[PDB]
Amino acid sequence: GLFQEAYPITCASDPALLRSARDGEAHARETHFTQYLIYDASPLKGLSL
Amino acid sequence: LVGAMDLTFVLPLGLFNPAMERFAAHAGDLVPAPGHPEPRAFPPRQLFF
Amino acid sequence: LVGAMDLTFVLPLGLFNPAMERFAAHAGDLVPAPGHPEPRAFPPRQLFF
Repeated sequence: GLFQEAYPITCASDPALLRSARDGEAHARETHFTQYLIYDASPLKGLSL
Repeated sequence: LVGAMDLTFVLPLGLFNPAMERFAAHAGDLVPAPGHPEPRAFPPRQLFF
Repeated sequence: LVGAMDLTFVLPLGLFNPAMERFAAHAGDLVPAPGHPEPRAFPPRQLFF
């Protein structure tokens, strides 16, 4: 309500891009052909849940 | 002092890679089985998380 | 105080990969002899543990 914003969650349009996501954003596949991944930028990043 | 926090998140659906971002990291990865369609090349209609 | 615990486990058999999960993960690997069929492309009838 203040920052006027909404945070991304780790999500991919592929199961195999999303599999890259676990282990953090180092080697995550951020694009493959028309498929895309989005890693987590959110107050929850770095937490477990 | 056990509180609450609301967070809105955001996920894209069906969006589409820009001209430069449609590559693949390497020649062979997430490769289909030998006579197959390579579903990675069509536009994403799904999203995983 | 030396007790016991009962756990039911679960195994799938003969199931079939979803459409997007049927990919190699790299072009060459688990590659048969140059002459042979590469059984990895058929449906699994077995399970190993």
